[PDB]
Amino acid sequence: INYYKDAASTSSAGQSLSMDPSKFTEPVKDLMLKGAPALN
Amino acid sequence: INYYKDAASTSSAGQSLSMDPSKFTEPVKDLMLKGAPALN
Amino acid sequence: TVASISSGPKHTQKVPILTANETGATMPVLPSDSIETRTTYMHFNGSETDVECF
Amino acid sequence: TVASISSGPKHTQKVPILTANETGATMPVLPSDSIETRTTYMHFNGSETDVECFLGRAACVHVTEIQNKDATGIDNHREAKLFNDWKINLSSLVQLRKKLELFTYVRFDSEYTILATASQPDSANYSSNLVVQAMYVPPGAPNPKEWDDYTWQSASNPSVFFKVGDTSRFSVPYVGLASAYNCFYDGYSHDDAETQYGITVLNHMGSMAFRIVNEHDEHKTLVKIRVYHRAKHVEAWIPRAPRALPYTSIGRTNYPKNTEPVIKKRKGDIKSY
Amino acid sequence: CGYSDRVQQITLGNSTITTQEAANAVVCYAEWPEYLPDVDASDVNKTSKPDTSVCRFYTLDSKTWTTGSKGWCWKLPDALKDMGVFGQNMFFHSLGRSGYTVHVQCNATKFHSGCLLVVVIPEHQLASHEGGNVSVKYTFTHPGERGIDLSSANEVGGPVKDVIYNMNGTLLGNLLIFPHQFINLRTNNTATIVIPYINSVPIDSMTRHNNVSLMVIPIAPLTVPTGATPSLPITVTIAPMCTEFSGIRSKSIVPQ
Amino acid sequence: CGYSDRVQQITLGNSTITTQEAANAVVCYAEWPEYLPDVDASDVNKTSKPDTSVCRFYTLDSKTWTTGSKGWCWKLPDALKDMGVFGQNMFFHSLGRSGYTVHVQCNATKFHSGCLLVVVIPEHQLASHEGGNVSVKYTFTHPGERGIDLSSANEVGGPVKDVIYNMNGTLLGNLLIFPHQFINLRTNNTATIVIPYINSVPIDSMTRHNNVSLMVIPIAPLTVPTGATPSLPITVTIAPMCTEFSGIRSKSIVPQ
Amino acid sequence: GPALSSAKLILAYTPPGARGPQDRREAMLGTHVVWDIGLQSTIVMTIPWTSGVQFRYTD
Repeated sequence: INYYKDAASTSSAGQSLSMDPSKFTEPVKDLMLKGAPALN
Repeated sequence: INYYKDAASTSSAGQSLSMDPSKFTEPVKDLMLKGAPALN
Repeated sequence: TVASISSGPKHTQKVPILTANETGATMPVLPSDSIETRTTYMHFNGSETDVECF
Repeated sequence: TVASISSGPKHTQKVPILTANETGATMPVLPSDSIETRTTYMHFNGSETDVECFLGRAACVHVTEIQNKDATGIDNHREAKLFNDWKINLSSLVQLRKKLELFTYVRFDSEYTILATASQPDSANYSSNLVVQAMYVPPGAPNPKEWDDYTWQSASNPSVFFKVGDTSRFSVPYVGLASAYNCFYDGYSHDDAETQYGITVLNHMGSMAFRIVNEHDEHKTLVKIRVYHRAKHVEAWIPRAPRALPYTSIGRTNYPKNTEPVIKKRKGDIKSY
Repeated sequence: CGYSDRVQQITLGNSTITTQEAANAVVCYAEWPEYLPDVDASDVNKTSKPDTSVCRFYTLDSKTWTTGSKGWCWKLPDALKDMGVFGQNMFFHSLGRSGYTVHVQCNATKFHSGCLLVVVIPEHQLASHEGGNVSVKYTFTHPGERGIDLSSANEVGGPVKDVIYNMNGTLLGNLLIFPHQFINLRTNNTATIVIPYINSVPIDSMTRHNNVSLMVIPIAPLTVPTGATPSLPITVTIAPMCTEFSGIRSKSIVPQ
Repeated sequence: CGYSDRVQQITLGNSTITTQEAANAVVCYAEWPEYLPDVDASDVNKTSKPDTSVCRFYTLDSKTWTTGSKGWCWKLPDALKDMGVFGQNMFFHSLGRSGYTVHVQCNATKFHSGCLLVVVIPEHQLASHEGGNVSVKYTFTHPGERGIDLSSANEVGGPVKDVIYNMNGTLLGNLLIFPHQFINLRTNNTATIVIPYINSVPIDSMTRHNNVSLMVIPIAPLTVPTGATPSLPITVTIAPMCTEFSGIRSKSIVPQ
Repeated sequence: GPALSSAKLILAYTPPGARGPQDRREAMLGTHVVWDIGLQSTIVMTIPWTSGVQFRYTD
């Protein structure tokens, strides 16, 4: 329960469970599957 | 009612009514009944 | 959440350990790709690694 | 719950009073097995005998003394008590250490209370309105070197600000790497002929560095910070024998030479009452 | 329907022990040893199970029980780290996991008197003889099949051998809280204690960390009949069970 | 659908080998190794399976391939009887059973020329150098990881090293009947041969009896380019598989 | 290196408890991955989690 009206008072959001490390680990145009030759 | 989100804040659990002193008093392989000869 | 999957001996043409970092991609190679691993669970959520807590 | 059942004269071949302790079992022989008992009830639950209450009451577990003064010209500050640090150990006070050692493994989230009191034995017209900064130091966190070090920012190190006399109250989830604290560790941290025995990763939880952040007044205020601890979410395993000899160190069961007897000698022979 | 509770037979691998005056075997904390389930594993390498090769009764050198013997103490798996392939599986890895089925043997006639205390003390961290803040040196707490004789002289780095204080500051009368059994020469001659893996972690080192410690402490002094030899042999036999190892490694290097 | 037949990966236990110019692996007689079924067992003791501890790639000391090298010969499981816990499981029993996944390694550039003959000869009983009715002494045929260098001088009790006669009286050109593979520096640099257990019995001794023998015989002489080192390293890596042992015994006593 | 070069390397991971490998025969006993340098210029050896305790200290 909040005691104030404006959003500056609300508490933190906790944790963002929506993870997606692909944008940083595999920022490649063509799809690369584990095991298959990276270049062919 | 809790005022905090993380489990470090909750109160104690009270009492664990689930008791089982057999593991400490009778940690024997074969079952021993009161009255019957312990060894035969 | 599963941490490491069960994997036995591997004799195949698919080599997940060989890649080319010239592409700039980090293949998510797991321990089950290089050795024989057992079934294990994470038992961890990562609440303290979020940017909101860090 | 029934305490004692009704039992009259017993003339049978089943002898519940005779057994063989060579088996290692403790037969739950009741008073109704040796005498004639009446129907009685327990009227008792045992809420205060639980490990959560036996080990889960706030108590003092460490203490130190420091000062807040004009620190000019004191090259070695920390060793001069311009700020003092204590390695977290539940084995420095004996009346709680014994209760904790009664078992081999204990898992608990902790509760800490840091008690500081202002005082001036020397000439001092008043007792300042201090604001004590209490800081948690995880393994690796820069063990501060001066009262004004680059650590007190506390960006990752937990900090709690509060005035002297009043106490902080922060909870700590179980910070062990195992499923419990190794109350007894019959093992070494690694294989070396010069390593320390028992005291290992399981023992070191970090340390608590005490100070004051207010700039100095005109006199030395020798502060004694007493630390109190309550155990929360207590779980115990592998009960052990009660502590008989006292301690000399933390985490070590080592005792002194020529220790004093613990058994109360009788006055007379074995037949005296 | 006629049987006996003192006649027991334990067959593990290719070893078989027989007894006719044994006491009800003690299962420490009513928990039989079991393989580490996947829901608790933290390491990633797969475990190897030398089920039949190492899970067998290994007989340790017998001890001489005299009228002045204080007791004996053994550490596990240290007591079996020089025994065949178990020692190699223990050294060549960084960690190990296995249960133990201890079997103490002490036979005598109906004229002898005495009582031995066979107790398993998990995490038996012993006390040093110098006090203050002295440590106990790895070279002593890990003897091997030799064990620790509580009647010998103390050496620099070996813990104190005051059997009264259990070598750790606890009284002898309080060791009964641990899983134990008495070998009463009039009633019992062989004790059996099935020891599971007891530790705060799913897996831990087996060379630097000994999970349990076996102790044989004579409570009642040995009173042999008139004209008999004032000595009785005590043979300790331990059999690993549910053994596991992870991370076959360059041999673990111990001193000597 | 795009892949390659020269890029292969073999993962056994905690060891992993990678190659990009390998030839189609040879499965000796199209029979993969399999555990001894009950319908053929003659011994009564139960077998122990150190699946993960011993079934891993053990890299043997590399050899130097010169313009005058005749070849090299290795005996199994002799070649791995001093390797970690496999050697102990091999000695401390009277018999053993296990397959082998041989992997020879010899890399070079596109300018070098030469061809190695990697062949597995089951029951390679070698010939003595003295003729008549002389025997070959156990001390030589069982070198260990050392192997037999066919270019060295003969010693009393070691078989003859005439690579032409395959050390047994058979011509080199006829060894191709056995499961083999050529390491052609222009086409292949790593050979792989999965060797199953080959013997007339369900189980036999593993210390006194070597089931198979690995040979690396250079057929075409090494012709290095002008100005290059006239030597190429040959690394042999063997991985046991489907290992079994029966009758844990007092250590097998070999000479030395 | 040059594309016309050939070389075989063995990356060996030694779990805790044993000293650092001083030779190749001692290194190859533990977790190792034989790297064949060819068209694939990069090798990816995942160091497996081999520990008794659930977590190790960063320091």
